[PDB]
Amino acid sequence: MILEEKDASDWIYRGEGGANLVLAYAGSSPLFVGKVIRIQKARRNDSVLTSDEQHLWRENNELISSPNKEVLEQRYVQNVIIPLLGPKHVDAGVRVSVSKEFLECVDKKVTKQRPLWRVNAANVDTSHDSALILNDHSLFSQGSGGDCISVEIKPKCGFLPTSRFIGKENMLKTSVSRFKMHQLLKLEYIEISEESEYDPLDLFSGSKERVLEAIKALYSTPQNNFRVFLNGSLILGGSGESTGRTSPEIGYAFEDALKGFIQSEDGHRTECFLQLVSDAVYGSGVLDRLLEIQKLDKLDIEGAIHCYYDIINQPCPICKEELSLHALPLDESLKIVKEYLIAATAKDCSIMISFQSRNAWDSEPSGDYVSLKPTNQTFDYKVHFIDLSLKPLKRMESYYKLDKKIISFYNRKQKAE
Ligand SMILES: O=P(O)(O)O[C@H]1[C@H](OP(=O)(O)O)[C@@H](OP(=O)(O)O)[C@H](OP(=O)(O)O)[C@@H](OP(=O)(O)O)[C@H]1OP(=O)(O)O
Ligand SMILES: [Zn+2]
Repeated sequence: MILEEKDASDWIYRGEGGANLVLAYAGSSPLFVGKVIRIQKARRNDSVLTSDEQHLWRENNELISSPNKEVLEQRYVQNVIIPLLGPKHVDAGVRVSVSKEFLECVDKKVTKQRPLWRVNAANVDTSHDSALILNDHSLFSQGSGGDCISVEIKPKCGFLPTSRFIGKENMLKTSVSRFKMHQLLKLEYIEISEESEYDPLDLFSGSKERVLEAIKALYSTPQNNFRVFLNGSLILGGSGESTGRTSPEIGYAFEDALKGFIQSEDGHRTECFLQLVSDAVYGSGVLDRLLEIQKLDKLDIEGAIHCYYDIINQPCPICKEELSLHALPLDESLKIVKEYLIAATAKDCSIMISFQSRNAWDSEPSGDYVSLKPTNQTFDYKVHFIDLSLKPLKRMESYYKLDKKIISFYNRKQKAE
């Protein structure tokens, strides 16, 4: 039930977000085999919910009355996200008690494998008594059936806004994806080495070859959006951070890593693998449902921000000295902001697609599979949504400032024709 210090050596680094560090199990305890632990970080940037947050998530009491942030995250996924996405592809993760010594031991144990800039920003919140055990989807099913290749995509937002509330100078937000605009700021802030080739509009397009174009793009410039695992081990993409362009060195390493799984002449494993991922993505149409959650951002931050200030009962700084939104009932305003924060979740979650050579000996042969015509292989696949985090209400402020920043910088750069 409780993870003590000694257990620390059994977990190895897997990756990290901005708010969570993730370790994969390595020991042999039946409880944790094929599981990962998601540990919340203590940001120096920043009870379980603010006074305003209880007001918003009011319709969902199991949420507002949570003991810790771990159960809060659990109940959010379970009570808000599942009903929207389906329980087939989402698991909320079992909670577990952890000791302060365990956490402190883990933090120091992994410090060396972490990106420096990540360490600068946060460590594990050693005040928490809890943590989350999820399944290790770099392993196919629970408990085996031969090697497993899995891909983790962070697709980000795949639609263009359409809001009335987009200002006059900012109307370029209508044409260009937020992702592409944001790339110019990251590159400006020395957050990435070169602009990524990826355009989420291709991935979400519902078009077969635009999906392939996206997967190819992802492979070329993975940054923080593309990872590939072999039996849990990272074989492509950055570890808890963005990575540089796929060089011929990296490309080759990955090309080697795929031996046997994709059954093709040496050198052609990579392009066939990409085809496979593209086919599963498109076939499953699992993106369509996600994009729907995303499109719950009906009004865009420039619209929704006005509602936020009505929620937190403060004079809206964004209107100086719109009738439309500020005349809405409190009820309607809460809906808008809630759904914005849900969309937010959806825009930052990641997909895991686990592959495995079709096992003819299954008790119930899977519904979902991809036939690889050229290599004569059939692969079974599963899709799962991960990193489904509740976004904190106060963030509404920083969302607006950030967006304003992106769109001004993009306009600024364009004005140099
Ligand atoms: O720290 P990074 O890996 O560069 O990614 C951050 C981070 O996403 P993670 O959840 O993956 O860390 C932010 O979330 P927090 O961890 O700070 O909660 C998220 O912001 P929101 O999820 O609040 O939108 C932001 O995404 P965005 O840039 O869309 O705000 C995103 O940055 P990138 O995904 O652009 O790298
Ligand atoms: Zn306003």
